[PDB]
Amino acid sequence: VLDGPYQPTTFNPPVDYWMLLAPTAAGVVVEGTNNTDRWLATILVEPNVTSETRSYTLFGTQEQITIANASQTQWKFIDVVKTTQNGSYSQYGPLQSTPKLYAVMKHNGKIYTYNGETPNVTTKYYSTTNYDSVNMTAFCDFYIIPREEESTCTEYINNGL
Ligand SMILES: CO[C@]1(C(=O)O)C[C@H](O)[C@@H](NC(=O)CO)[C@H]([C@H](O)[C@H](O)CO)O1
Repeated sequence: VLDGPYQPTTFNPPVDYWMLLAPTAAGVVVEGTNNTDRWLATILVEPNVTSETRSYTLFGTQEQITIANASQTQWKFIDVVKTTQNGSYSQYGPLQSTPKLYAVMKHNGKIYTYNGETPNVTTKYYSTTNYDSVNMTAFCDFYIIPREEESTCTEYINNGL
């Protein structure tokens, strides 16, 4: 019944569907923009990292970002966001994860991602103009899950495939 895995690509996902991402290596997991007031890129950070500046390619250009992960044993998924073309990148609420899975959804004028610490995750959102036409670039294999089945996606985030 599980819909995937799909290979890395750029496409325009339907609204009200979770794109469940299964990265294997540290680094950029997925990116999305409306080209006007919202840019979002999720970075997967290794367990146990003291504050350091790193370089990432985001939307095809090199960017310097200060990263940390206080967890000894858990991964850290960080959404790096800007709200204008030339604006600086900011970080908001992470997901600390054992299973190494993440998800993103276009819903109700916003982009939603998962949040908190496995195995007790929640969701968070970012208001996004023209939310429905946002193209997403996946840099790893992914699956597609309807919002109606959100509880299944939440189980995967919490517990793995
Ligand atoms: C304007 O308010 C909001 C938004 O509706 O967007 C509320 C939302 O909870 C918040 N999300 C979080 O803090 C997620 O951790 C979001 C966020 O600060 C900005 O979108 C960042 O650019 O701002």
